[PDB]
Order: sequence, then structure tokens, then C-alpha cells
Amino acid sequence: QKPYKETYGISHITRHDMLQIPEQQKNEKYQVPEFDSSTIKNISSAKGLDVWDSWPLQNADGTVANYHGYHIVFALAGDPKNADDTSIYMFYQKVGETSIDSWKNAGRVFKDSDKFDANDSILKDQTQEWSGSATFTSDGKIRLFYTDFSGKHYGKQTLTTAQVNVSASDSSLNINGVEDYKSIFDGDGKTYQNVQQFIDEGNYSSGDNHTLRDPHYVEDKGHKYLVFEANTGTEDGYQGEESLFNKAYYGKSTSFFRQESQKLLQSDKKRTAELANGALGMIELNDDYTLKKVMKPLIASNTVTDEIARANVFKMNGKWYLFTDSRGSKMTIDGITSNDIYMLGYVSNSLTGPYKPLNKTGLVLKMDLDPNDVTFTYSHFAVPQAKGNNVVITSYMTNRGFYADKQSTFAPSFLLNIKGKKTSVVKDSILEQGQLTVNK
Ligand SMILES: OC[C@H]1O[C@@](CO)(O[C@H]2O[C@H](CO)[C@@H](O)[C@H](O)[C@H]2O)[C@@H](O)[C@@H]1O
Ligand SMILES: [Ca+2]
Repeated sequence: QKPYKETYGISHITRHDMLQIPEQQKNEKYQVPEFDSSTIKNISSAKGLDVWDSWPLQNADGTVANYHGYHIVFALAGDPKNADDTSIYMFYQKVGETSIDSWKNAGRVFKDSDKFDANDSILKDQTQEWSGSATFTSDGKIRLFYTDFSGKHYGKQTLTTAQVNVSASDSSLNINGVEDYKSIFDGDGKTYQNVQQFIDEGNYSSGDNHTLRDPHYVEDKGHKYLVFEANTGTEDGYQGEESLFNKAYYGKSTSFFRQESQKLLQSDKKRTAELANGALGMIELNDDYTLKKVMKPLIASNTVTDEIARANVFKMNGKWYLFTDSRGSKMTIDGITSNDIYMLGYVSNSLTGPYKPLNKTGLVLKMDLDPNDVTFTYSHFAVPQAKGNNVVITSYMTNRGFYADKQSTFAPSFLLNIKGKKTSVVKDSILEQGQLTVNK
């Protein structure tokens, strides 16, 4: 096919920027710090469960919420023997506490019967609960967003919401139940891929990776939004053979396009690149948390990867910062290995863009430890703070199902300094496992 150029009015993780990362990531400024394995404990209240992807109850601006004197963290958890066993649990600590042992376990957010009682057609076919966010409303309610995964329908993923009813006393929190439990968005075909388009390809046998998950709630000027992991649809630069000739996905120059595109077309990664159309999508919600407006993606990753996860966005000191986690094993970029794991980041003067790369390339964090390493971390998440130039990076530690005595747990948190369009890991800033704030 003939070369063309089309941005679709959105930002892009370009091949040229990603190719700069292999050399850049040797700089300790952009490296997840080494952790000390002999300080690492299992979450004592989680009782033999793997606990991975986690997120704090957040205020509208992303700072950590105070629920009746408690911090609350939602986390995926399940049997280490069963990789398809995933439910959201709610942990909580008193404000002031920092030890991993301070985290009590209120149990699952949902009963099995909740999805049926919701009178929601998609929800009644759910088989797993995957990641999202949680915001603390102005009328004092815990408002959860998460991913409804259905294994019965070829891995359908649906952005979902519920209010979690929680009684608070001097000693404990107790989940009483949920309400307003409903599907919000399952893709539209034109902006964000839906599950039927995945099935059109031949589902899992095709090599395609359909995502519509990890919704993150944020507000600006009283407007409510979710920003989430997705994939592009037919009208904002879809996957396919033709996608490899779109110079917007390469950047730099036409000379770089010709060279990189012909290399890619001759490589064993041609098909992978064709299928790769990850996106950080966006929708506006109404005041009852239903869908107001499908919006254009903030950024896309055509040709480089199909999987940019754990969308996160917030305002900090007059600028908007947009983050995503991604595995080098699923990328098509020379020099990036299957061991490499990233938090990528971008910056704008507005929530809705346009976003340009942090640290010139997109690199913020790199982690490349062996999957077998007990101190392996993934799912890095920047928790904004009330004031200052630091955010707190949370992550989970130790791969799921790897070790009988060492489960997936809260990683030691650490600090990331952010100023303008640059970031750096703060020297020797390792905090307690699962610590959410600098202030104690
Ligand atoms: O467990 C699902 C949950 O984990 C995340 C990020 O850790 O994605 C993981 O699981 C996906 C489905 O198995 C994989 O495709 C991905 O490589 C892995 O990181 C979230 O995106 C998801 O909600
Ligand atoms: Ca795809």
C-alpha cells in the first residue's frame, strides 16, 4: 500500500520515541528501585490469597480519600492455583497507620448473587472482576468502577459501576452490600473496539488482544470522566495491514518512516504490529454515572502494542499527567525485551489533551527483573498527593501463583518527583508496603 499520514486528532506512542527507551532506561532516574526481599510480607488479612492490581479510594482530583477515619484500597485477589479466579476485595487501615499489617480485609465487595440482582444483561454473564478505580463522592458514598470480564463470551470486557455500602465504627469497616450496580460501556465499534470485532477476527486464535478495562475516574470543572485501557475502532485508526503505512505511528520524519516500516514489514513482528492498536480511551459520565458521551482517545499505540493498561490521569501543580503500564513482551520495538516492564507517561496543559511524552520518550519507570524474582513488580500506579512535587508509586510484588509461601502482595511504595515535563525516581524513598501517602 501507499504511505499516508493521519493522526485522527489524537496523540500517539510512536515507534521513534519507543526506540529511544532501551538506551534511556539505563538511567536510574527512570528505574524502579531495588527492593529488599527480607522485609517483604504477605498481606496478613488476605489469608493465602494472591493480591495484585490495587487502587485507593480517591477524591475527585485523585488524592487519597478519608472514609470515616480510614483509607480504603480495592485489590484483585484469588486462589494462587486458579488464574481465572479474580474478585475485588476491600482492604482498609486507620489514617496514620503505615505497616502492611494495618491493612484489614473487609472481604469481597460483591456477593455472587449481586450480578443477577442488578437486572443487567451483561453483568449476569460475568465470570471475573478486573481492575478499575474508586472515587469518594461529595455526598460521602464509595463509588466503584471496574471491569466486568466474561469468559463465556470470548473475554468480553464492560466498564461497570456500583456504589459500595459500608458501615463505619471506631474499630472496623463492614460492607453491607451494593446498589446502583450497572454496565456503563462495552465499546462502540467506531471509537473503541468491542467484543464482536474480536470475534470477527477469530478471537484468541487470531493473536488479537481485545481490551476494555481498568477505568479510572477523574473530574475537571464538575464534569465526570472515565479514562481506560481500550483498543481503537474503525474510525480512529483501526488495526490491520494498512495501519503499518500510517506515518503518524512512526514520527520523526519520512526518512525514518521508510526505513522503520520496511524493517517492520520484513520482520517476524509484522502481524503483531498489524494487530496492535491499544488506546487510552475516554468517556464522560452523567451525574448518575451512566454514559453521557463517547469521546476520542487521549492517546493510541498502533503498531507498538495492543496492551496499554492501568490508565491513570490527574492534575498536579498546573499540569495534567497521563500514565499507563505495559509489558515489553507484547511490544514490537527493537531493543525492548520480554523482561522489560514500563510505566509510560505523558503531559498536557488540559485533561483532554493534547498529550506529549514525559522525559522526551514516554519513559517514566522501567522494571526488568526476572519473573521468578520475589521482588518483581508490575501494575505501577502514581497516587497524587495533596501538595508538593512528589507522587507515591504503588505496585504489586511477586508474580501470581509462583511460590507457595510468598503470594502477590503490596510492593514497597516509593516516590516519583514530577516537575514540568520531566520525572525522576526519588533516591532512597522506599516506604512501607502498600503505603498510599507521604503524610502520616
Ligand atoms: O488480572 C487482570 C488485570 O491485570 C492487568 C494488569 O495487571 O492485566 C493483566 O491481566 C491481563 C489479562 O490476563 C493481561 O492481558 C495483562 O498482560 C496483565 O498485565 C489489568 O489490565 C487487568 O484488569
Ligand atoms: Ca488489536
